[PDB]
Order: sequence, then structure tokens, then C-alpha cells
Amino acid sequence: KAPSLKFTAPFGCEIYTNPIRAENCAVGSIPLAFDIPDALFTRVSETPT
Amino acid sequence: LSAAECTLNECVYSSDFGGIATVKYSASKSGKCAVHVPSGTATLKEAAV
Repeated sequence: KAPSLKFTAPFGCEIYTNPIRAENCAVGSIPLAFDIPDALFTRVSETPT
Repeated sequence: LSAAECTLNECVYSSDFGGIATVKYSASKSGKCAVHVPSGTATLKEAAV
């Protein structure tokens, strides 16, 4: 039956069951979008200069 | 007053007092100064320092 996807999957994916999933596949990039409210931006004088 | 230099360590042109100016001074003696800007460029929160 040949080696399973634990040993043949590209990008070094780890193959797990229940649920059937792949983990730590080093392919692609995740685009992150942050929305920070204006309250979190403090003044320059408060932080060290 | 003598040997005074003004530095704008922070400025945002907001409606309120969104700017801080630090002046290095070597005065003859302690006292009270009527700090003022004759021009209309800036409005001072403090009329005396």
C-alpha cells in the first residue's frame, strides 16, 4: 500500500486522524488584517523618547 | 531670561492643546513669566509659567 501521507506529504505536513487533518504545512502565507481602535494609540510624551 | 532654546518634542494639529514645547532656560532668578505667542500660529494653554 506504499507509505502513508505521514511520510509522503509535501511541505512536511503532519497527517492526523479524528478529524482527518494536516498540520504545520509550510506552504503559503496568511494575510492578517488588524483593526485597532484609536483609544489604544497613546501619546508620544508618555512613552520614552 | 537668557540661553533659552525651544524644541517641539510632540505636536498634533488637533482642536485641543495637541502640542508640547520644551524650552531650555538659564534665567537670572526664579519668578513668573508671562509666556505668550504674539503671532496667531499657536494658542497657549498657560498664560504664565
